[PDB]
Amino acid sequence: VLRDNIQGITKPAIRRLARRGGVKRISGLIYEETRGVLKVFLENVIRDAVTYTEHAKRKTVTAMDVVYALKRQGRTLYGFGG
Amino acid sequence: NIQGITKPAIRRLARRGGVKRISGLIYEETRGVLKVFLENVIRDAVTYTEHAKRKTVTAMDVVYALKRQGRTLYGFGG
Amino acid sequence: GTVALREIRRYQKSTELLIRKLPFQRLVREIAQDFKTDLRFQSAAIGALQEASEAYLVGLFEDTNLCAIHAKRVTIMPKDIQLARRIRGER
Amino acid sequence: SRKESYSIYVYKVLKQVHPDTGISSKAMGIMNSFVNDIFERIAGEASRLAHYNKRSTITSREIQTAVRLLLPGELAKHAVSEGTKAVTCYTSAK
Amino acid sequence: ESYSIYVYKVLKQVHPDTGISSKAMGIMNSFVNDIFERIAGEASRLAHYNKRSTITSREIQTAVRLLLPGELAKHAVSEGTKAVTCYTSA
Amino acid sequence: KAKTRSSRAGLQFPVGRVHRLLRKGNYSERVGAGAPVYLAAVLEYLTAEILELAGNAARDNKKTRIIPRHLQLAIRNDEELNKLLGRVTIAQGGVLPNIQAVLLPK
Amino acid sequence: KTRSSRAGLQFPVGRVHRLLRKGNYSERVGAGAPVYLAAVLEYLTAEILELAGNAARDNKKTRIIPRHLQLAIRNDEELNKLLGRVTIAQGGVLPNI
DNA sequence: GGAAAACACCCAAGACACCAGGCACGAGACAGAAAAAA
DNA sequence: TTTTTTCTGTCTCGTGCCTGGTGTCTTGGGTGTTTTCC
Repeated sequence: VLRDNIQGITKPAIRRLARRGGVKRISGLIYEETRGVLKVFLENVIRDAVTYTEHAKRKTVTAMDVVYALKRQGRTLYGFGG
Repeated sequence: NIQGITKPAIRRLARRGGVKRISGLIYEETRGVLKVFLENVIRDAVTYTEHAKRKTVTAMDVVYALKRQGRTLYGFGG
Repeated sequence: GTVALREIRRYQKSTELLIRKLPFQRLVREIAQDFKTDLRFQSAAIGALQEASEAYLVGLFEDTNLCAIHAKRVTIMPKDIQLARRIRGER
Repeated sequence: SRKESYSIYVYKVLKQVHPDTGISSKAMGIMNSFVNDIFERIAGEASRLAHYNKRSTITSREIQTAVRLLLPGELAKHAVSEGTKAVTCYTSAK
Repeated sequence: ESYSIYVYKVLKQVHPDTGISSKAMGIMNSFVNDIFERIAGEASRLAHYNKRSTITSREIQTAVRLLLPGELAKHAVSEGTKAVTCYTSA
Repeated sequence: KAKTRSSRAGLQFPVGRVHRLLRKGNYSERVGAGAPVYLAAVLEYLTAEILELAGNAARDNKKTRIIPRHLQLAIRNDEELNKLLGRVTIAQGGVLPNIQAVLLPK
Repeated sequence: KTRSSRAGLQFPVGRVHRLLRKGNYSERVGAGAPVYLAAVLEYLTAEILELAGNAARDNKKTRIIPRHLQLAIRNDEELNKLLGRVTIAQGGVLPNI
């Protein structure tokens, strides 16, 4: 079982992602909110991906399903098939 | 006739959105963005009509163009 | 302040992923576990999820930086996060 | 020529759920547009999802999965239950 | 199936001395497939609207004007028209 | 007596019409038998929910007429229905009354 | 003998025709539609590869990288307008301070 | 980075339940219209 | 005075039956990809 793993997304990783976006200063409360946003986004993508796997009578999530699912969320991905 | 979108009308439109105070320079900006949006939708409706071999733009072309831009309109035969 | 611009210059020119692979893998498996058990995952699916989540977070931080710039500040705050999400249409 | 519509059925279900309430013509147009739009969404999702598995048939499974993909939350679950109820009722008769 | 050979041909047409990575090849394949899907689906949607059962050059042309933006589409339309007459004159 | 498929499944929506529209709406060569029944049931449930909430919202307004205003109220006041019908504009529906807290004077 | 040589194209016209026939869009497909679609695809791919080769040359590189594709797409108004909702894997972000 | 385990996706052969197709009947849906209520 | 429910004529599209092909399903084997562990 896995319990309280979202904290594995470290604070320097969020710092690096913000630096990529051009952010100069970062408040201390940003990290928990960012973790929550990432959890919401991942849940939304994973729900559709697991539904696509369940319909095909498969037991493994493939890359194509994840592409199809993000494209269904308006987040089309190039480079992993389609 | 872009000046036909008069100042009280755009004031009313801002007022429906819950806005309390209006800057004096905002009206030209709203006229510009309304012109841009109308330009895009009118262009798409016109080429839809031209493909349909017709000379009169119907409501279906407008609703089609709007729905193709992710702005689906209910109530006009969609 | 100087090293902030140095970090911006370094990371905006680089292309490798900035989220560490194994914690993200465990996070994906932990989230997917509560929808269905004994789920397997292709490596390419995990990589696609990582790339998409990184792109989304980079875009969100850029829009948040614009919001922070608007309020005559240089530090981003959580209120900028929910402002960007609200305007962008997420709930 | 004529043009089909869902007006009579919408009026029937309204009389089922609210016996003392009528409906205006504009609201009838909105309800017709709503039913048509939902129809196109579910049918297109089912057609795509069927095309993914290299299948030629839209069955109850494809419609059920499309409903789970589109409808957000508990609505999907309720819709799925009633749809299954309808199918077995059809299967129980002939 | 993939579009690797044809992308290689047009690449060596426009840039004989430039190579390409495999990830870029996958990106190109995804791009071509996405654009194909968009144009073909919009052309089918136009065919459904006008109560037509045949996809001809016309609906493809109008789909090209509908999707591609600006000058691009014009040159693309011109290119497609040239291909059609090139097909017709061969 | 040739009984309708709608009466066989206990539905008000036309099973035959959705079957014809699926077969004629260029999706796939062949259409399974249970798909029109399932689709009609889903459409029925959804229209029942929308009309129910709209009739209730009209009932708080002491009206016997359902207008687009009540439909817009019913759609926007329900969280999941607002999520589903996010990107649609209801003609003559108006906007929900919403005034910000700090917008008010002191 | 081939339709590609008759149309002066490098993309396979037969492949586009086969995808249109087995793609469940319409009952019939005219002869001019796959030729037109193949020509549009060839022109677009030539344009984006041209801009990518120019960006790679400016970066003193001999092989095109997804970084170069991301730069070529995002530096072009018409292309990035077309590809606004596309995120390129291993593309990074455009340098903007 | 190494080293197994094994689970599960891919592929081939055959069989049949099920969906399209053709066609006749008609009765329920659609428009004309008549009346009621606000 | 006008929006709207109900009655009626009319028609066309749904229902029902038979046929017939075949798409989907099943089974059996195998490699290989992913998980587990140091």
